[PDB]
Amino acid sequence: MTPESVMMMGTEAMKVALALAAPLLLVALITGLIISILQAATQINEMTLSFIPKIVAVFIAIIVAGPWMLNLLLDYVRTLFSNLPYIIG
Amino acid sequence: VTSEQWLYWLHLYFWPLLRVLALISTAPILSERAIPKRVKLGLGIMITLVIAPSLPANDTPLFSIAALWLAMQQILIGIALGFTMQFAFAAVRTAGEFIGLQMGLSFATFVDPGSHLNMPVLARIMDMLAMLLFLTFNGHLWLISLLVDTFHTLPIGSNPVNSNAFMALARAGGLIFLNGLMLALPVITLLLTLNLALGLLNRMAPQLSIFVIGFPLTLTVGIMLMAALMPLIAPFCEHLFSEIFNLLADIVS
Amino acid sequence: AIQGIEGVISQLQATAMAAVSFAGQLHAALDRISDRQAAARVQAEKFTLGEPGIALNDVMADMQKASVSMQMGIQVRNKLVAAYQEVMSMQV
Amino acid sequence: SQFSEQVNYQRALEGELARTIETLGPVKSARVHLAMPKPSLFVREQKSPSASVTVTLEPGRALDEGQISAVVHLVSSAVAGLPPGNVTLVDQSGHLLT
Amino acid sequence: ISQFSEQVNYQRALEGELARTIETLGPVKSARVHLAMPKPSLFVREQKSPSASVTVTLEPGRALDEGQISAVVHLVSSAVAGLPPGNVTLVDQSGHLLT
Amino acid sequence: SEQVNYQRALEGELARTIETLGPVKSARVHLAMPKPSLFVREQKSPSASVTVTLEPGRALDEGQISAVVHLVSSAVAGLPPGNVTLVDQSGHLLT
Amino acid sequence: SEQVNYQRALEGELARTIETLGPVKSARVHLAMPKPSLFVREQKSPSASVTVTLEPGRALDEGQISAVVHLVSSAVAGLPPGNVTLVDQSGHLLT
Amino acid sequence: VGFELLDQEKFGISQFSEQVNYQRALEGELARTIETLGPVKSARVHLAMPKPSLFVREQKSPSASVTVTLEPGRALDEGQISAVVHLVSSAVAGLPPGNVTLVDQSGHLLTQ
Amino acid sequence: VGFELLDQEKFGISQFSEQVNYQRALEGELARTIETLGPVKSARVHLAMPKPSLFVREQKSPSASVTVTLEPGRALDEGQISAVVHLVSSAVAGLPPGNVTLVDQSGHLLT
Amino acid sequence: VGFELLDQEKFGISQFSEQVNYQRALEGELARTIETLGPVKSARVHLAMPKPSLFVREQKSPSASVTVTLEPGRALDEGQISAVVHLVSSAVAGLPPGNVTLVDQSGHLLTQ
Amino acid sequence: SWSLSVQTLVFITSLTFLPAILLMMTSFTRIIIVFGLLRNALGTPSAPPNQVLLGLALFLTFFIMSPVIDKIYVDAYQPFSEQKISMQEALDKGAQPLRAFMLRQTREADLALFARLANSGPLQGPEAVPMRILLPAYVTSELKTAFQIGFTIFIPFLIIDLVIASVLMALGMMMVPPATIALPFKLMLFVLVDGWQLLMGSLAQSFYS
Repeated sequence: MTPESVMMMGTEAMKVALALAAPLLLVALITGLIISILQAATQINEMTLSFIPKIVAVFIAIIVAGPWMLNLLLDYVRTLFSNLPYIIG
Repeated sequence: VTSEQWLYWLHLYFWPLLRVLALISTAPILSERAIPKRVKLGLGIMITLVIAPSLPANDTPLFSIAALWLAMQQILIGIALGFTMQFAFAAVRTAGEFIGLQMGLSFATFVDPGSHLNMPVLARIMDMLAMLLFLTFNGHLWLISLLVDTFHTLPIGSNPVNSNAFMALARAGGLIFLNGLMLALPVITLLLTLNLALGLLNRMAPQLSIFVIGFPLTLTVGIMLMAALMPLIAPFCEHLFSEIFNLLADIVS
Repeated sequence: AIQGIEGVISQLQATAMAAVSFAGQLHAALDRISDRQAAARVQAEKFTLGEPGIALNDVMADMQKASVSMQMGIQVRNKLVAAYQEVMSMQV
Repeated sequence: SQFSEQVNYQRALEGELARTIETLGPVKSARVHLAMPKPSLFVREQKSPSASVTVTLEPGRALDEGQISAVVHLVSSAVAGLPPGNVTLVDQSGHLLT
Repeated sequence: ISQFSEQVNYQRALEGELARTIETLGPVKSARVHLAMPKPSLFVREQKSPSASVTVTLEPGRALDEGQISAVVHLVSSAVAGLPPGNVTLVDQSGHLLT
Repeated sequence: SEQVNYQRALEGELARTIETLGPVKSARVHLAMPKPSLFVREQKSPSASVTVTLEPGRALDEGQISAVVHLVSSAVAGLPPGNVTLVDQSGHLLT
Repeated sequence: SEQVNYQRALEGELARTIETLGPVKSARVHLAMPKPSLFVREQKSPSASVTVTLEPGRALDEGQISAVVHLVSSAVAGLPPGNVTLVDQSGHLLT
Repeated sequence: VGFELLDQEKFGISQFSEQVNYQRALEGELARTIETLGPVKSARVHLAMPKPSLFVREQKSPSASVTVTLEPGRALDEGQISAVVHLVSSAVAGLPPGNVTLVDQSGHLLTQ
Repeated sequence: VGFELLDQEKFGISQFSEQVNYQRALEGELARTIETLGPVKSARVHLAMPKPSLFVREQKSPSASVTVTLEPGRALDEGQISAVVHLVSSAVAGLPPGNVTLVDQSGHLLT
Repeated sequence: VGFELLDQEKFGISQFSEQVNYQRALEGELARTIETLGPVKSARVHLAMPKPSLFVREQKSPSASVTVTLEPGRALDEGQISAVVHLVSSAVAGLPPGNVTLVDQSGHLLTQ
Repeated sequence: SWSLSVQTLVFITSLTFLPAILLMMTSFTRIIIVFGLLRNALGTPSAPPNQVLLGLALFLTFFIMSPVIDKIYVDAYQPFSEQKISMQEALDKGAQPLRAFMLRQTREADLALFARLANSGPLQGPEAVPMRILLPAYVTSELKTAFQIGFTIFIPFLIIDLVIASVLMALGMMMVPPATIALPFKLMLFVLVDGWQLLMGSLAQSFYS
């Protein structure tokens, strides 16, 4: 009820969002950086060949860590809906 | 006996109802479409039932241009109060949308302005957070109390009016921008530095950077930055509400 | 209640320091109409009883007046309900 | 911030007023404190602003009744809607001159 | 600088300047002013009047005149929007209430 | 946090001025600033506890007790003097 | 976390001042602050437990017990003195 | 460890983790004060914070179990038992004394 | 066997894990204190904390099984059986003593 | 197995897996304690933890099967059999003792 | 007591205000606001059709207001039907349990505000509050509680859209709308975590707590 509780609500929610999005974004960033440094080493420059492995890497990311995200988000929503009638004002 | 003078009761219960309902239809949270219309009408009716008997009853007939002037006055007062209150949420929405646009979340606006493709999701997040904070600080009760109080300052009866006062509400349009800049400032600046950092990377081997490495990094950095910046809005939320409230108190009179 | 009497003395102190409504009017009108109807009915039953002094003229006239008062109450209720329905139909 | 701007304006006015008060012959140094009224989140009410002026006089340089008057006028005029009667003038010994 | 911070800083600055002027007063060697500015709430009618506490240290034997106490009262009250004099307390270095 | 910090800073300054009183060697001020309740019959109000350490034998005058009360009460928005407790280093209630 | 930290800081400072009191060698304060409610009925009063260790033979006077009570009660928003328990190093309730 | 465990500067997996840490710290400090007392050589405090139902407005209350190890032959006074009870009850929001159990190193119940 | 024992397990821990770990930690500490009781050489505590169900008109309560190994010939006193019961019951939110079973190393029910 | 089994947990763990692992661990620890009782050389516990529903007509309470191997000639006492029953029943949320079966290495039912 | 004609007239007239009682004196407002907000959250403004949600809200209100209705029937309707309590006293007797139910769920701040707006004297206990003060205080408290519940409801459905947009933006697909991708995932979430049982139970507890 108190504004401290509200702002905590937003923080924990958006940290959950950060945890959900961090693996995919970080995998894409690492793949892009690796392809870019390889291009710099080989002196190859086409703006389209960096887009190819990124999709494959990010799609594999759901294969490997997808169940973890799905279990984390469901637990968050379940706990939020269960604690809903105790943060009422 | 068995009089029950109806015109007296109607004139006593009408104009306060007009002002209360005019505030209701525009005041934030009390004007959200999710409330059924009958609930809003009943709240206005009950508030008027509580308030009106204490006020001096007016005797101007409903079939006169004076009644039209009175109705216009009540509508103006109600919409002015509600809109001045709404300005703070407008400012919060502006700050959130700008943080989100510096995230690169909606890049299609820079190339196709107003092209039916825009999602200010951060703006919505902080808008609903601001609504929750406003609910916590009981701002709506204050709004109702000030709606009641503006009578003593400005009675139902037609009273003369001023000018630059309207400018004040219009000049409040500056606040939406001015306060929005500060909220952002605590994050956009660092994001700016990040973009500057990306520039240093592009000053190296040409191409092979930006649109491939900049976007995910800046998205994650914006996310964690403003996630850490979330505790900061609440003092600024109270500052915004106080600014709107004392501006209203000073200018309505 | 003991606390209720405490509240009464508190309101008396409030009056000391300091030194009807539409629903009330409707309740008063209903009570008046019902009292008139009950008076007419009681006089009619007294006449039917055979008790001396009650004239058929007065019985019939009082029944007439009670019927008129009932019809007045019905019309007032009808309008009042119509006005309430009109107000609740307003779009906000 | 606007509030910061308002504080700065209040301080500057105080400074200039003290300055002119000192420049006056009998006055060696002046100190002006302004209380501008405030807004409320509810209820109408003006609070005619108020001023407190402390003067230090030159050895034995007592201020004339006319002098108190002129100090009063200047301070009142320099503050939008300052009712003279809300200006207090005091000496270095704590005597109320107004 | 937060909106709250901005206010607290304003309060501190006012306290400082008031103490300053009080000290400049001949008999006063040092002054200390504490302001309590109150809070508006949606559960009360007349907001509580602000209050002030003033501690003075006098020069050896420099007792303050009744008028000296009065003038101090006036200055402190005026410097605080809506400060009712009766809510200004003046105390010496020995703990004697001068007001 | 902003509020709690305000509380700590105020407590500190009040203790400071109290020590700056001839007979007082050190002061400790505790403030209880809470939220009130309307129509709860007898609610309550903000409260203060002041502990003073005196100089060897420097007993505080009744006036001294009164001036401490006034200062602490004024420094706290809406502090009713009667809710200020003053105690010495031996545990004697001076108020 | 912010609240729990505030509670442990208040406990610390209170123990600190209590130890300052001459006869007291060390103090330990435990606060039980309950859940607040903004409805029209739900309300509960907080409680405190204070353990003091005295200097060899330094028995606390009645007035002393009274002053400890006052200080602890004031430092906790809405703490009814009667909910402050004071105990010595031997387990005697000075309350 | 008590508050020290909280001061290890370790990420709180979740509110639940924070709550567990708080419970542990309170237990630690309470045991600490209980030992400090003369006759007590070591103390162990276990707290059970309760949980609400689903649609039942009927409510319950927390419980505590305190195990003390005494110094050779240092039997606790009735008043002592009473003071331990008071301290533990006060340290737990809404702890009804009657839900505090005090036991010695031999398994004798010192309370009721 | 240790509060801090499960205070790690990296992350990616479905809350289910968080609860199970708490249960294990509580079991460990309870066994620990029970061992501290003089006559007790080692203790083993098993908790059955029911996961709430909205199927029964009212909520069910948990249960505990306590196995103690005594020092050679160190028989537990009735009052001792009572104190073990109290401690275990209190340590479990809403544990009705009557649902605490205490058994010795030979399989004698002390409860 | 048992508590140690739930250590090297790969991120990919379905709730189903979580539960099954919890069941395994409980089985392991229970068998362990049952071996601790003197006469028992090895124990094997099987738990059947199922769905609850609500229709009183068809309710299937949790069930357990316990197989014990005794030391040469170490027959279990009636009281012992009772204590095994109590322990297993308590360790399983809502396990009605009457649904615990205890059997020896020769196939004699020790319970009922 | 009133004549039978007057009693029939009053009964028929009072039968009119049933929607007003349902909306302004009953648990209907919070449930309907929460349902509207949730429908706004999932991105399907016409999904459960208004009639389906209205029927569900009516059944929920009937299940929630059951003890209040039972108390009214046992204390007011039963004596009135047995000619023990007059028609003008059954209303007063039955308005008390509803008043108590409205009070418990209301808030101090609203009560204080509407006690001040009426210029009424001090209300030392809740037993001095009339209906003219409790009605709008209860209405405002219900509106605020419903909006709080809905606004904490809204957060996960916006979190999903945020992460969807960020993931789409990592790969450079800046011209893909995020709402169209997020809607199936929001539906999947609301399917997985017992979208309705948890919400139903949370609302029911929110009343009985």
